[PDB]
Amino acid sequence: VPLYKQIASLIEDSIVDGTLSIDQRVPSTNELAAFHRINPATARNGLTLLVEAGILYKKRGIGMFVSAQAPALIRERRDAAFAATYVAPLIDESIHLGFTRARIHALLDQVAESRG
Amino acid sequence: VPLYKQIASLIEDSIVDGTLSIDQRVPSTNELAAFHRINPATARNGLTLLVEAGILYKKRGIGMFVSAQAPALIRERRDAAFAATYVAPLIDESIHLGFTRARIHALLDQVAESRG
Repeated sequence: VPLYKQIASLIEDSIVDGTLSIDQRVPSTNELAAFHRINPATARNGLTLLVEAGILYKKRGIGMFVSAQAPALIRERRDAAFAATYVAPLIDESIHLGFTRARIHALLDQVAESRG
Repeated sequence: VPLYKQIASLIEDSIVDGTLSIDQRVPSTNELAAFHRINPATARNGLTLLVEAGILYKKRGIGMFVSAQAPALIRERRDAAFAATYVAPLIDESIHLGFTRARIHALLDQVAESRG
């Protein structure tokens, strides 16, 4: 995976679990390039990705801050991803095999019980 | 996949979709080894697998027949397989991410609507 994306994702992890709060200062392009030892240009791409995603915003002369709707946008993108990787395949195969909504729900429940 | 299992599975396909009826004669070990050109011993393993699975039974001097509960046993084994490959992963990840039963059902429904 591209580093600029791993960076962005690492930041997203921290805002998803609360480690980074809304409107809190996030390390700048330079601080990331310094700690992790990557090209300032790749760190800036990471943050730029987030900026355009409405996840971060910049305060002139101060730095980058986490946007107030970032925790929502991110929950959204991760739910969509979860669906695409875990739900879609289940649905397409269920249709293919002619299962009913009730039968899928029952199987879900059965498996859920075997766990615990 | 082992041939003796592909054989067994091919037979199961035909009884699952109705092509082969309960108590109907199924090609014997020798007829399979003849049509498909495999070792009679591997064909016999295929059928033996089915015999022990309660899917087929033999009439002395006549041949092999599909058991009356075979269509049930097979539906059962294939549903269990479907669950293990499509439902289990969804459940474990859903637990891991702390999703609710209602949230999973809603996603299932959403995806199902995007299809069609």
